[PDB]
Amino acid sequence: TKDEVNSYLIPLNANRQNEQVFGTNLFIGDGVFKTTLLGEIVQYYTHWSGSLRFSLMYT
Amino acid sequence: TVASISSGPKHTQKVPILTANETGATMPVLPSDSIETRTTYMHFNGSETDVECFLGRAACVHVTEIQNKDATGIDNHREAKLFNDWKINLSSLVQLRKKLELFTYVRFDSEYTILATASQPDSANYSSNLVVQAMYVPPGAPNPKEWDDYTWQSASNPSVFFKVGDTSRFSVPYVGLASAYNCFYDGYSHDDAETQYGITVLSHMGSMAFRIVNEHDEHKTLVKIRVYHRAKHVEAWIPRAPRALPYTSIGRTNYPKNTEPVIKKRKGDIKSY
Amino acid sequence: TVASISSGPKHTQKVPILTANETGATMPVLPSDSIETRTTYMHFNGSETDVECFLGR
Amino acid sequence: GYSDRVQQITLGNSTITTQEAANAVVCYAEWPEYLPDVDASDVNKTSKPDTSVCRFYTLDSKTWTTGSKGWCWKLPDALKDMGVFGQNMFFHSLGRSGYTVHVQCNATKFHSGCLLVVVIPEHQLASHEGGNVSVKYTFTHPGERGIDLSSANEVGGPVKDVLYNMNGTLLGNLLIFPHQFINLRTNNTATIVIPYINSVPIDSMTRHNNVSLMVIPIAPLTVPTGATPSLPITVTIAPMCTEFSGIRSKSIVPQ
Amino acid sequence: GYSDRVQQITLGNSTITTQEAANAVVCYAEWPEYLPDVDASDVNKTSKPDTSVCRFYTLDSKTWTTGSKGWCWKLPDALKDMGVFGQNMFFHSLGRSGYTVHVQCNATKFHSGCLLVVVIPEHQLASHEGGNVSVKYTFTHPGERGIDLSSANEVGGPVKDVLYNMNGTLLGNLLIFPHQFINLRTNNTATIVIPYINSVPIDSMTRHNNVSLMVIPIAPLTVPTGATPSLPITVTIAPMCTEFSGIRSKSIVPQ
Amino acid sequence: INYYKDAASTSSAGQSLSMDPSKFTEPVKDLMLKGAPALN
Amino acid sequence: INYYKDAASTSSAGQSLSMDPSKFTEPVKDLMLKGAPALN
Amino acid sequence: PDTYTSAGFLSCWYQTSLILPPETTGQVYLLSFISACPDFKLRLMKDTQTISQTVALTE
Ligand SMILES: Cc1cc(CCCCCCCOc2ccc(C3=N[C@@H](C)CO3)cc2)on1
Repeated sequence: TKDEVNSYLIPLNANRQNEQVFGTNLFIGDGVFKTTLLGEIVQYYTHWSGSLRFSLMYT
Repeated sequence: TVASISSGPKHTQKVPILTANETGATMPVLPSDSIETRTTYMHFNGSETDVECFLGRAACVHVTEIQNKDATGIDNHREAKLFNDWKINLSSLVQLRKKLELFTYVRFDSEYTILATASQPDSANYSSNLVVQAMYVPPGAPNPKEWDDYTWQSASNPSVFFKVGDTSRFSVPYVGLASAYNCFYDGYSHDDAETQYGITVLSHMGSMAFRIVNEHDEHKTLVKIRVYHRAKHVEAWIPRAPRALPYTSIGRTNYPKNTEPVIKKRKGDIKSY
Repeated sequence: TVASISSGPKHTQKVPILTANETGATMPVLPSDSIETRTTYMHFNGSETDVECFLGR
Repeated sequence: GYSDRVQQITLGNSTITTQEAANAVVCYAEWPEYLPDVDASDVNKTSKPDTSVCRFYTLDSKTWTTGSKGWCWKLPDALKDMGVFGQNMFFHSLGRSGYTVHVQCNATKFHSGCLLVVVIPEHQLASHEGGNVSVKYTFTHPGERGIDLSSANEVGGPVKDVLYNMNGTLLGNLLIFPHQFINLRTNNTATIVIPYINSVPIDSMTRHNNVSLMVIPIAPLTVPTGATPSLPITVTIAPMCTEFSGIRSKSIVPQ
Repeated sequence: GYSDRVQQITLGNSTITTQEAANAVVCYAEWPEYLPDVDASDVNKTSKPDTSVCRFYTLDSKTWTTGSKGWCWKLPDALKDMGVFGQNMFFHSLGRSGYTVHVQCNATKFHSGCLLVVVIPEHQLASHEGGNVSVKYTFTHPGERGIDLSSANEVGGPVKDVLYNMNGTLLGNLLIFPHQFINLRTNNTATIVIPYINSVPIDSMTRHNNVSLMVIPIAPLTVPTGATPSLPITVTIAPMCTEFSGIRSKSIVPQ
Repeated sequence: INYYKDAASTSSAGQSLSMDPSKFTEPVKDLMLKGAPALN
Repeated sequence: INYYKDAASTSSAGQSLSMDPSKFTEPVKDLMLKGAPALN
Repeated sequence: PDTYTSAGFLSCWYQTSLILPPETTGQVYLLSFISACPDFKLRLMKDTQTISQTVALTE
């Protein structure tokens, strides 16, 4: 509800099976993407095309 | 080039004038296949029927209007025409529209000319030269709320400033997302049960915003903007049947109900001249 | 210029998609490292993202 | 002894023979071909089921009677349910295809009647409401049933007025589109080969139809005396050079 | 720095990475390949959907607990419903395929337990009734669910006794079949590549399963103190070099 | 002489002088010769 | 053609067409090869 | 955000499940990054919705 270091953290629960960790659409100019450097630059242009690289680092 | 060759009497087993139209072809029959002709030359190239020529002259595509007046106490600039805006499009006026829709896909650069003339309806004094600002507000970029918003800074968005009475001219490359612009589109933006049908969904090219830069004088001044569009570097694919009924909407093919017969009825018989 | 090369099935000991981000690098991974791709060309130069262009209006 | 008249088309595991053809049209003089790399954008390798999708599907038959106004099918819609063509269609994000269309109608040397068989690239329909009423999805996705131009206006559906091609243009000028006539006295089939025509290299098969096939009686059917007053018309269509790309979960579409 | 240990398998539009592998087995030292002409009999050209069928399908997960007896899946059955692989399956008369099987089970350095992962060509099951009672169809076509060897005898189903491999042979000798162990202390996955093994060049995919994949706990799962007493096991399988032939109407199979 | 850098800014294009109606007037699969019978 | 004497008076510069993200994307001291293990 | 032009979804699920060692407890987190492949194209510059102002700033 207010910007926090915690919205960068995707939590994981021990022992859950089959279940879903997170979900998002890919509107790179809006939503989660919007404040990232990528999101932030994309917004200076009208059209984009290309591949995106999404990585997850485990802690 | 010969337009007709010389040809004389014929009594053959080779009849070029009998064909079968069911095949879908238009066989290239000439005067000399069925009468006796003399040589004549063409003297002509077909220059002025080139599609570049056909779509290449400026056509009026939009007339809007804005006014210069005291905005003091105006709660909605947009609504007071303190700065109008236009949802760029090329089918709002019909002379050019019928011409483009002779083709299915079209690709070209645009050259815009913008003429702005002023009118002073309410008996007046001295008119101080107004300067119009025309911004390109593509989709995704802040759209102006007051006639003097931060938006008008237009630090990344192309804008032209010219004087009322003058003309502004610049040219924009082909901004389509695909390889050509669709003159027609028998699709939807997604498989939704209620989404709009047509090209409206493909036409997105954003809008263009006009305003006067001048603050207000004692009288009010009406400025009427006319946008002209000229296609340059034209490429057109797949010819279609010309438009017969009147148009009702930007981007749909719809015609009006209880329209009138478009084929002229004979005054007389089939046999009449 | 190719935007993507053609690439087919892989069953290797050489895994380009596992990295250690703690190092500070952004490893240059491409679609063709993890799916089967077909050739495609760029058709584009990146002209309008030059800083001269970005700050030049 | 080859005539323009007799023909055989074998495609996949299915063959068609006509003994009374009138040549065949190849739209814009181009034959279907796969998508070249130089024209490609999506980086995905595509899937080319070949013979399992490139065979002939015969849609259900229509009945030409003296009152018929004409019928209209959209592609790839008409085939949305045919065998593996259809599955592939709902399961990939993008697909592309050309077709061979074979329209059949035989009678006798005493009948008269003439149908126009035409293919219209990007046939955007008009709402009969006028103004800027849209034509809902379901209405432009009739499936194998196609649209029956002599059916009644419905709400959210297109206009079905024949002298206007369902779009504000005159029936008479449809001849600028690849087409062929079936004149009972000459002809008994019509065959058109359709190359893939779009402004993008590959597209969605469900949100956009890229051709409407239209069969329209123009010279009314006239049967011999005390003959039954009607003839069936059958449409058989075969996808050719089909490619699918971007496989996943399987689209869910309205209705 | 290549280890036997880390691996990547990319097949179609799907990729698997393991950081704790124990090499991989290729049945009988042969890698899946298409059907050569010299071996062909049916004259039909076959369909090779390629990347739309040769990708990785992850079946639903199992739960290894201290009481588990083992699970059994049959191929191509287990995949009868996965994406376009499955459609092709029901729609052609004949089909043929090899697979990459990747079984996954991770724990920690305090757990113990060891699973046997084995592929048995032509695993004909036994009826628990004895005599010459048959094993009904449905029972040998469990689909993605597979057979749970610790479930109860059912009527018309197979016997589920583990020391006998469901056929009158001893668990101990299953090691003559291509197999790999998952020993929590070593291993976290098992990967086996299966070439197509049959006495005919191509066969029906619905009346005959050509391998059973079997995962059997052998050294019981032992979790660290006050750990939850169970681990999930996941099976992901990818058809490879698949070919379908004799397309038609679409099989209807019991139940 | 172009005074401007971008191609969109140049004047109108110059006549195709391409002209080939056969894709529209004769898209038949087997070639028809004028003078020979239409249907054999 | 420059009409003016000073360099500041010339038009915009022309595309770097330089482009080398490695100072930003891979400033590591010991070179990392894609495909080889990150940490050995 | 355009519909016609939309790019998909990204989701993440447990394949087997997270397992913590003894003497350990609670949630673990993943950090996630985004960057563009060398593939990428951006065109037709415009103004960002990410910054605006109501009066000129001063010193
Ligand atoms: C200042 C200033 C103002 C501008 C405007 C830039 C031009 C953007 C417009 C791009 C061209 O717009 C269209 C819209 C529709 C169509 C079209 N619709 C179909 C019927 C056919 O073509 C073609 C071009 O640029 N600088």
